[PDB]
Amino acid sequence: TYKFVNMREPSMDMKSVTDRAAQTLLWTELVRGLGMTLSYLFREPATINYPFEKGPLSPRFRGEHALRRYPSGEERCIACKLCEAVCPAQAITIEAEPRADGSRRTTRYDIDMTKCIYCGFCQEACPVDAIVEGPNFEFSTETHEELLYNKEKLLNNGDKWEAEIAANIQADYLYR
Amino acid sequence: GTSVKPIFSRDMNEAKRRVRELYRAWYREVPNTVHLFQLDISVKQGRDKVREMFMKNAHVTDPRVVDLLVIKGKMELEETINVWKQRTHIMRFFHETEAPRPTDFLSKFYVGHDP
Amino acid sequence: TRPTIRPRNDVVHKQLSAFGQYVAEILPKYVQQVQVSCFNELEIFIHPDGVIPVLTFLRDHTNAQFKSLADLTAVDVPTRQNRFEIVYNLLSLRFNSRIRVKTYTDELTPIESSVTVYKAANWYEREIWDMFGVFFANHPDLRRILTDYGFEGHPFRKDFPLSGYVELRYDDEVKRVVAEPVELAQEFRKFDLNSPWEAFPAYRQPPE
Amino acid sequence: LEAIKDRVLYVLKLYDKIDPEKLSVNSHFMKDLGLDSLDQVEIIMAMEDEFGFEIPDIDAEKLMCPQEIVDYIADKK
Amino acid sequence: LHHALIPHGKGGRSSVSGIVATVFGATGFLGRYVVNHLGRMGSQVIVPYRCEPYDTMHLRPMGDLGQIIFMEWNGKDKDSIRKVVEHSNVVINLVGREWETKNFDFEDVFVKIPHAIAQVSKEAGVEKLIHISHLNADIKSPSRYLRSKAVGEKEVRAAFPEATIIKPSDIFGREDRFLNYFASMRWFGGVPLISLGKETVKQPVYIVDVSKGIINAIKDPDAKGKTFAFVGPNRYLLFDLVQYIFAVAYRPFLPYPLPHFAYRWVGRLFEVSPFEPWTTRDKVERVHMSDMTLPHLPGLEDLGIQATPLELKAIEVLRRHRTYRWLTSEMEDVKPAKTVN
Amino acid sequence: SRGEYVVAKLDDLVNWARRSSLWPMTFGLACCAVEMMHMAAPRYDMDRFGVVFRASPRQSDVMIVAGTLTNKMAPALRKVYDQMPEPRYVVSMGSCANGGGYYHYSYSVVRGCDRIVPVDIYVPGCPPTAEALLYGILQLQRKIKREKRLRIWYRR
Amino acid sequence: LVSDGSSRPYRCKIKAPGFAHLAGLDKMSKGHMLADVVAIIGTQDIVFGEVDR
Ligand SMILES: CCCCCCCCCCCCCCCCC[C@@H](O)O[C@H](CO[C@H](O)CCCCCCCCCCCCCCC)COP(=O)(O)OCC[N+](C)(C)C
Ligand SMILES: NC(=O)C1=CN([C@@H]2O[C@H](COP(=O)(O)OP(=O)(O)OC[C@H]3O[C@@H](n4cnc5c(N)ncnc54)[C@H](OP(=O)(O)O)[C@@H]3O)[C@@H](O)[C@H]2O)C=CC1
Ligand SMILES: *P(=O)(O)OCC(C)(C)[C@H](O)C(=O)NCCC(=O)NCCSC(=O)CCCCCCCCCCCCC
Ligand code: SF4
Ligand code: SF4
Ligand code: SF4
Repeated sequence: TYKFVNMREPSMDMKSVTDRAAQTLLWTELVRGLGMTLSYLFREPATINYPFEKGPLSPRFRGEHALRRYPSGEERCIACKLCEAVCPAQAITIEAEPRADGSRRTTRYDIDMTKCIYCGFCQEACPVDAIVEGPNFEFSTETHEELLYNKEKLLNNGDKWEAEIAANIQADYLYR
Repeated sequence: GTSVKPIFSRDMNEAKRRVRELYRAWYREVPNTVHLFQLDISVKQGRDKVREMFMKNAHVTDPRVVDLLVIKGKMELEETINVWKQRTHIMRFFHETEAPRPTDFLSKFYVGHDP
Repeated sequence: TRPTIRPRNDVVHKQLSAFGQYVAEILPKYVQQVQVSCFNELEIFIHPDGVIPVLTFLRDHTNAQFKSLADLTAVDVPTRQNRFEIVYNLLSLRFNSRIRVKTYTDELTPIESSVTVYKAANWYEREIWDMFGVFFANHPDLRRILTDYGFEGHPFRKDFPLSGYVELRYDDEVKRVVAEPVELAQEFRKFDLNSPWEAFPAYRQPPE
Repeated sequence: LEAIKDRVLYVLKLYDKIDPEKLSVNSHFMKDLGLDSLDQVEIIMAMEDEFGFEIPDIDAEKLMCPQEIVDYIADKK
Repeated sequence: LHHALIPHGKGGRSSVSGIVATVFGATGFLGRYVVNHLGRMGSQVIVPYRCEPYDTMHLRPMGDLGQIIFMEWNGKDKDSIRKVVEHSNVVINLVGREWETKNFDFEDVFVKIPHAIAQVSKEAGVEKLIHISHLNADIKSPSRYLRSKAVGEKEVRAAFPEATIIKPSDIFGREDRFLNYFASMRWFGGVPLISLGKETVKQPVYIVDVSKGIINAIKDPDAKGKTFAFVGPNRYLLFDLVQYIFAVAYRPFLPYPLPHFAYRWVGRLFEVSPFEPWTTRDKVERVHMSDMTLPHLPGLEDLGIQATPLELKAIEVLRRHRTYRWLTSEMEDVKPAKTVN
Repeated sequence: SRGEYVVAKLDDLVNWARRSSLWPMTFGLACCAVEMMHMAAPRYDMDRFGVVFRASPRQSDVMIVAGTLTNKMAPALRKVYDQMPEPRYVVSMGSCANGGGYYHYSYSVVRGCDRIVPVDIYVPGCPPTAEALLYGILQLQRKIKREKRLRIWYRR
Repeated sequence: LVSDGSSRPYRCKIKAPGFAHLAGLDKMSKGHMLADVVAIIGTQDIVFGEVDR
């Protein structure tokens, strides 16, 4: 079905003609606009007092990346390069070798945060929940190089935000 | 196909005629390009660059390729006349910020693995 | 029922096949081939010099009122003698249908401009020229539309590198932006993702 | 026509690739002077600069000698 | 060589040139040009600065990621000098003021600081040291600037015997002093000249040529302990040079002779400015002084650079000084000045 | 010292006005510009901080390079940055403006606006939230506070 | 979308509605002024991400 947005015609009776003439001479719709603006003036603003008040977020939020650990302290990543393969922007670089104890562990794990699109495919493709996109988003830097993370920086982020990341994963892991 | 569809100009004589017409159009435009863009080059330098750009395709012996080249040359000229370009592109024609690339075998051997 | 399998539409398939036969009978001079894909999309492969007559017929004929030019693009296949494949997608509002018309051309062969049939062909053919190097004969204003001013090469060709040949930066010595040969801090990493096991028996080709 | 001749010779002598010592009213551009198509085109454009009138391309190709140039200009006044 | 210092690439922005250069006084005219050339080549550049970090902003886009490093330094701090020259195999010295502030004088900027940089660089094991001096550096020169230049050159050679000492004549460019100083005399009515500028001969050198020579001296293996003189291809009288400058700027030229003592007093008046002075007595002395001729010293042709004549790059500097009436006038519109060769 | 005290207080006074009176240029590219609009929206009102958009680059103090910078656009961005008078600051927003973003290996994309203009602040995201950009603006303000121009001049 | 049987699309042409509208902008601005052109652009509702791709 369909409907007409502008197809009406005004009645030409004397009362309607005089009403339209009064609206033309006495700016009735302009006064209506003024009244609406005044109403909004007397309403309460929606502005939050940042940074003392923070906007709402969800456990699924994608923020700064992190590399997690098992509760024993061992790194979760097994150098399977699934995140590197699935990364749309090719922002992940991985190089691995057998560790001193023979574990399959990375020696280089770099993420370029100026190349990443924060799409979250890396945490979807991880079969051990090693790489995650944490909740932090206030990590703006004064220099370009500070946004070229490596394994040490990502492990530091994981250790720094482990509690919140673990809580969010517990809250949202039944939808995954 | 033996009977290739001609863009225009048929044989190479009309293609050469179009080449000369485009060369005249470019030649009469260099003073205006220098004046409007406020280039620091000489008018002689601009004419020499137009001549060089024309001469780098002097080995073409196909009328269709020549017609496409003159079409693209007219496109480039109409970009310059309407000041659609900036001084950036006009100077990009000159490669003013490149180091002189070595061309002798010994220098190429010294600098790197480039053939 | 099969919940995971898209249902077929035999009615639409038959209607499209009948209309393809109709147009092939009407225009034998240009129509080289007619196909109907199994998801009900009609395709017509015509000779390149029949673009104007075929489009005019499909636009003005009472039984084929394809008033709207939905799309116009090209596909580059280097392994063919005529690499470029010009594709026209047309929409018929009166009969609530869509059609596709495909022609072929190479680097040096012009394709007649279809701006006298549809006006959107102006910018669509400008984009085709800018991105593939296909020249359209009677174009009112044929010039680059998307690439940079003075850009060399046609980016969407299969043989044009992903990062191109030049890159831009601001040079303080000359107080202007300059274009210099491309040089990447990290090279794009080429992945070989194809599995060596055949996926679809239905599309197997004769070994020849 | 002597005025036209001296004007044409003055234009020719200003061209860098033209050798004034071997330059003469009968010197051919392609053979005697060893020029090419673009040099002749530039000479024709310079001639248009001096006399201030249009030279068609088909006419421009029939001006391979200074004598031919002055004859063409005289016929065109 | 260390495996990290082996050149790689095609000499682009993202290549490795094997040069780690600490560029003192990089926050300047010649400094910015040299840093730009190094970064374009693809070298590691350390920029010791004492000014506000805001004034070092233009040097950031001059190199790829991690190639430009900014480290705060103090001129009279050997600890800071060692910190900034610890890991660089080339050290370039371009520090110099044309006036004397309360804390730094010509002795400080041209003798003490260059000597400290040379001595600390020798201890740190820096392979190459380029030191910039002035062509007219005379021990008995009337100018304190040039006297300090000569003394500091001797001190630098004593401290670092394997140095390359470069003596540009008069650098002219966009952010220069020379052409701008001569073209900024419009505001003071006419142009005061000592002896009407008839007794002074100068051959200015192009800034890009100076920077290219400095870069080539680094890559030249047999320029270790040498002294180069960088001068332009043409020598002009001061009157002819200023006349050409005003002709290119399309400003009326009204020169007049001013006696030397009166000009010195005028310079004394202008140097009371706490900010950057417009002119000083030393500047007047240098302008009046004729550029020396040093045939024995090598030059740009010896380093592989063809000197760019003034008549080609004068319009880059002097077009800014024109008005809207003559903004679009072409380079060829002004005849070249009368040279003295 | 009296002079050092005077110049320190004067520098604090000057830096306060520039810190609290930021006038970004009305300049947005691609998707990242929508987050600037949501920052200007009532929820995260930028105007309350002293951040007011102005159209002319002459009357602008900050350029927010928000979105992808292409080769065809780089000369215009450089031109407007040059026409913006000093003191001037640059905040790059999003992966495209920071580095290459989703289009790093593209023939028609500049891998970082810092190849063209000196960048003071980098805001990471795709797109960074309005909160993230507001944090970047506050960080830029704090960076302005630490400038000591009169103190550099006095000890020069 | 054109697929050649592999896991990566062979061809992907994107038809954005704003491309044709912006192409037709010139005709809609006949006999109008600068403010009218501003209004016409607004009513065409152009997003240049989809226009350019
Ligand atoms: C006519 C000539 C010009 C007149 C200029 C003088 C008249 C104006 C006097 C100065 C105006 C007020 C300046 C002081 C502003 C105080 C506001 C207060 O909030 O600022 C605090 C302190 O102000 C500054 O930090 C100190 C510098 C400003 C005062 C400078 C010292 C006095 C200078 C001389 C004043 C008199 C001028 C005499 C010479 C003309 C910290 O603010 P800040 O941390 O940022 O904000 C963070 C965001 N928060 C609030 C949510 C947390
Ligand atoms: N320019 C010319 O015409 C000629 C110059 N030269 C010499 O070339 C060199 C470069 O000259 P130029 O670039 O034109 O001059 P500038 O004044 O423009 O540059 C001087 C540089 O040295 C720094 N500097 C000055 N004083 C000090 C100090 N006390 N402590 C630390 N750093 C300091 C400046 O930094 P900041 O911003 O902090 O002051 C700036 O980076 C100088 O040595 C000069 O004598 C030689 C011949 C001709
Ligand atoms: P004579 O006829 O013997 O010689 C004619 C020439 C020299 C052209 C050849 O011998 C010739 O005819 N060759 C045949 C092939 C051919 O047609 N070559 C010419 C190709 S047309 C061409 O290449 C046009 C290029 C476009 C122009 C470039 C524009 C550059 C402008 C720069 C301006 C600088 C800023 C001011
Ligand atoms: S969020 Fe997406 S773009 Fe970013 S690193 Fe993960 S897979 Fe790559
Ligand atoms: S997907 Fe997970 S386990 Fe695999 S390489 Fe990436 S971070 Fe490591
Ligand atoms: S960084 Fe992401 S959101 Fe921002 S312009 Fe690029 S693609 Fe768009």
